[PDB]
Amino acid sequence: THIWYFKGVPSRLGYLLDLAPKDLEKIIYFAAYVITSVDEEMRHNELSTLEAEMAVERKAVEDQRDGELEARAQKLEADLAELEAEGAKADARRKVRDGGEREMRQIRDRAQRELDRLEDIWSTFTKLAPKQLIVDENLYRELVDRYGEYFTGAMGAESIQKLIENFDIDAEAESLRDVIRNGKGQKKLRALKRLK
Amino acid sequence: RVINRNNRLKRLIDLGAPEIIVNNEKRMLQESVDALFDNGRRGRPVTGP
Amino acid sequence: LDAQSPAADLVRVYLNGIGKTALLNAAGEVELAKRIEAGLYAEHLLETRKRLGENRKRDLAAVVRDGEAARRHLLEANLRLVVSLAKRYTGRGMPLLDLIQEGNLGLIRAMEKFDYTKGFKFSTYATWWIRQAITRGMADQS
Repeated sequence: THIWYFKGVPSRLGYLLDLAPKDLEKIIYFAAYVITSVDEEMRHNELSTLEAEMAVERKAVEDQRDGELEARAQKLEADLAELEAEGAKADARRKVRDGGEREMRQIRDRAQRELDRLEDIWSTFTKLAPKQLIVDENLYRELVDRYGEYFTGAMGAESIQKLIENFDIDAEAESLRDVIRNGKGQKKLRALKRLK
Repeated sequence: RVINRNNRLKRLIDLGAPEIIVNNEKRMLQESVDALFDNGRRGRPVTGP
Repeated sequence: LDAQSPAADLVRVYLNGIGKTALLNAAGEVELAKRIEAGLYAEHLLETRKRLGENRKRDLAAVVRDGEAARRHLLEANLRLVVSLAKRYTGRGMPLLDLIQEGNLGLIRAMEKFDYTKGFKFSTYATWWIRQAITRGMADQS
């Protein structure tokens, strides 16, 4: 990218693309991904089935975690009953109980975190729009391996070229003009500046 | 300074380099060209001895 | 939005990008060297002997995927030491951000010629090439 048209304030690249200068600095130097295009109709139609698959995954992980925790609780109760049978120290029994409770809380929170990741993936996919960012590379690669055939992501000046060649100048200009028609002053100044 | 890095990228593309290093070198090449067109426009300017 | 960032670090940014990668144990190199060598032999057989078995096709694809993952999974830890190797030759008028790229070039050059299952040490073997490569690059500016 030519240095002048993205650094000198006002950065005309930012005004053209409606992107914050910090965002442009990040995307240019390969620090974040951006979306080039999305097949909105295809994802809109496939939302039902994809929700079904996400729910299947969620119920599978929940069932596995619940069964594993139930088995651990049963073995822990058996251990405590054996401690009662062996007549050991009551405080040592409470130490064993506290350790088992710590293990259970740890494992249940691990499953909670994993389901949080699982739902965050869906949340990110649901509202996908062009000119967004995904800083976390783990999140981006997960989105890739899940729905590569449902979105297009890129990084660097190639993404900028892709965005530019998909630009309908006249439609955006007239949209800005009609926004200028309304008297919303705070938005009117931004509309005028971008129109310029 | 520009031509060195352009040739290194040309050499790394056809050797099947991993993604991280080619990304780093592309960033470096972009910074080098930016220094070429206008030095001192960003961060620490390039300076000779 | 008239936003700006300090951007006083770049090499720190790269090392942040690769810093989450864990280190490798003493004999962790062979675990993946065996996989990559088996994958190379498998792909040679595929390019020579083909259409022999349908299950063999999926098995060979799987082992090639294993070899590729191995090639990707033994490179990350070495950057935390290539940066240190480069830092020993800083201040000579050439940015260490320049040194790191040729250091990685030497790294791949050494890794592709590691050994044939022969007992050795990966780290010193890599350094044997990295030092000479970066010093050659530094001298090349003369």
